[PDB]
Amino acid sequence: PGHLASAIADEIRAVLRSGDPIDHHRPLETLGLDALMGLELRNRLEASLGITLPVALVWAYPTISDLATALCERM
Amino acid sequence: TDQLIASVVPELLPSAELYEDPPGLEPLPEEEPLIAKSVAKRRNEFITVRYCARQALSVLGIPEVPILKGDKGQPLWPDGIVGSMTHTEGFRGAVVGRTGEVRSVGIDAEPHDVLPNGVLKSIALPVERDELDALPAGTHWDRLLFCAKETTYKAWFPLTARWLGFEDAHITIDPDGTFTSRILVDGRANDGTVLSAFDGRWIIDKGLILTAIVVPKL
Ligand SMILES: CCNC(=N)NC(=O)Nc1c(CC)cccc1CC
Ligand SMILES: [Mn+2]
Ligand SMILES: [Mn+2]
Repeated sequence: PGHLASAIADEIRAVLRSGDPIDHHRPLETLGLDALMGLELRNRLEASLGITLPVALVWAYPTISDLATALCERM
Repeated sequence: TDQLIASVVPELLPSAELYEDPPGLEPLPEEEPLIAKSVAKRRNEFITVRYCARQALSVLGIPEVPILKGDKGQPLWPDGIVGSMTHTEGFRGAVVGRTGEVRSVGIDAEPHDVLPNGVLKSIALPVERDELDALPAGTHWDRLLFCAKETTYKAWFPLTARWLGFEDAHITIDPDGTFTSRILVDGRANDGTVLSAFDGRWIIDKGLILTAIVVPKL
């Protein structure tokens, strides 16, 4: 999950348009991520990981670690 | 009334909106831990929209009260009050009502602009993309579709406490400033009624889309 955690962090700064390291337990809403950006991020994970990921998971797992571990169980 | 929200909801529901962050605003103490670790943009939009909500609340007689967030982030309104808040770049809006007159309300704000690449495919049914192409030109129907779907969810959740996916609602946009939301899943309400169709309204002005849905008391 650690290898994917840093992989989502790269994708998050691409939608957030930033270059700061992201704490893995900070909710992404506190970083400015909104509904439209969450849809953007979801489509970029679907592309980078080649798996169908529902949109409701981005907010069910609102941290990088919560998202990363939930994604490896989808492998 | 040249205000966006006040132009698509009945006068029975007081609303308030701001297009900038006025200097000196602050959150109530019970609201600070909600934004104690958020960045500057998230802090400003949080504080400004709750100022508009409390101003609209005092029209209904409600005094200064914190507005916290529930399990799925929904605003926790005082007992008997139903409301909705929205914030995008250049807009912060809020509308409230008494449940003795309306059961729910939702509003959403988006910049009048084409959706980012790849988003329209993941939020629109195949029948919706075909309908959007048949609509008259000169209006970003794609994002009006997205913003109207957020408004569909914002009115749906408070009467349901259940998830509604973008594929679960069929929105038909009319150019005359109205639209309908056809729910494709079972719409069991906490009241016991079934929620199958919503009636909505929209407006484009000052580079902003604003959609709003009010349910009636029946
Ligand atoms: C009709 C179906 N449309 C929706 N379900 N739309 C939302 O859930 N949008 C949303 C999301 C999901 C990206 C997260 C946080 C806040 C919001 C808006 C309140
Ligand atoms: Mn917002
Ligand atoms: Mn929105």
